[PDB]
Amino acid sequence: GPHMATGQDRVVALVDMDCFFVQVEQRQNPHLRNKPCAVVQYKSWKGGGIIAVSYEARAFGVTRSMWADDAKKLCPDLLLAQVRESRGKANLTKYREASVEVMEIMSRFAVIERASIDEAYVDLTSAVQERLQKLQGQPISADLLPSTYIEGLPQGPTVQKEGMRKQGLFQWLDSLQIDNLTSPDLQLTVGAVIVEEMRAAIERETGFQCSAGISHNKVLAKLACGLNKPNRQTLVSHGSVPQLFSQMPIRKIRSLGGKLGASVIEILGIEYMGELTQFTESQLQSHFGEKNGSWLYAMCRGIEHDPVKPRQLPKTIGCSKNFPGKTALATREQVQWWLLQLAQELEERLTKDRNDNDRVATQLVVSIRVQGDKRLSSLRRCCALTRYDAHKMSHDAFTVIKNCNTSGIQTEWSPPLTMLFLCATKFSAS
DNA sequence: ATTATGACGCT
DNA sequence: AGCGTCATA
Ligand SMILES: [Mg+2]
Ligand SMILES: [Mn+2]
Ligand SMILES: [Mn+2]
Repeated sequence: GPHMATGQDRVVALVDMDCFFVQVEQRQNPHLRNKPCAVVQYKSWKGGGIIAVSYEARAFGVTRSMWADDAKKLCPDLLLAQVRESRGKANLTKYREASVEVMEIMSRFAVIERASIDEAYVDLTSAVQERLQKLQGQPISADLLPSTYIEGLPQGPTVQKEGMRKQGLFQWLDSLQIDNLTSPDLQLTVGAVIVEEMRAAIERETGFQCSAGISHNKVLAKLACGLNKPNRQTLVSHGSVPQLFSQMPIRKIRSLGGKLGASVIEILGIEYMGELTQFTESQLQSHFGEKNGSWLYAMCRGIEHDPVKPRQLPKTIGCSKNFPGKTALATREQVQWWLLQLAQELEERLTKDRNDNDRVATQLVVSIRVQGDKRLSSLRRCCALTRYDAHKMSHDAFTVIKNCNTSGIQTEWSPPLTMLFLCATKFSAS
């Protein structure tokens, strides 16, 4: 009864930019605004590979991973922006720098966890307590929540979408008990008020729109965020979880989109997150391991304890290039030239990082893929990173991979390399 | 011939 | 350490 922990102690948000690389290009080039458009890398093979798609273009069925030539078949007027190429490779610097713009604004409200190039988690628990105490037990007006959806509402005893949003929000606000500063639903609501302010700040100061989820933990916040994209935010309350999860495919929950999620489905013969509640913690641990089992047992009840880590900066800096089909590297001079290209971009990014962030990387990881290999990486080797010098880093990388060459001849490289990867890791303050 | 990343888990 | 999983533009 009184001891049943409910995963209501925190207020957590996830803020995720809408169509992020597309918005970065639309800010730069006004001709692309409010149009079906996509961001592409490379051009020569099938028009290039799409990595971001505006919502206008999604209406035509354009998706990520699509070749631009194929996307053009669905959407003949599709506009395209190309990722920068430097030193023979795609260069994502413009988007990394746009990410920093957003992360710095978010950091003004609370400590954030950078979760990708375009999203961060926010622990709003403390901020919510402070806003609650200056609120003086005064009700929260719908006007403070102009882009907020309350998941699961309206319900019970208008055919426009905004009309439905407000009806749900009205039901929610009508039910609230603003008299209780410890009420989780109230805390989430004030959390949502703060996230409206955060999202307004991001749009004002960068031009970029975003969506957000507000709940009691990271997994629910992430799930919530996607429910009403673009340019809206969604509150998923603890009470909303049973209905939400009753028809929620297991794969939709973060970390269950791959082999583990498939195994949950196959082994237990279920489809939806809610169905997990009928297994004991020990049953789930028996199939999926101690850690996953306990996590699943709590997660299907809406409960998760993973903290929002205080980390705003990436903890690795890497450079990678595929060499597909007939472009695979088959000579020593080829392999060395591309290690140099990668190492030169890595040095540029590392030196910037050292100046900006007062740290130095101490380990260099080198990874390659060989033709025929089923996997992402065929081989990974580390060595010391002692100087921010591209020629040394590329020479060192070659030394660690030198023996992968199976050719008797040393001038040729076999089997040909289909991927090179340089990653700087193990930072120390400097 | 999706590509370029980046975090974290396992042994 | 090196490998595997899962994730996002
Ligand atoms: Mg996406
Ligand atoms: Mn996004
Ligand atoms: Mn994202």
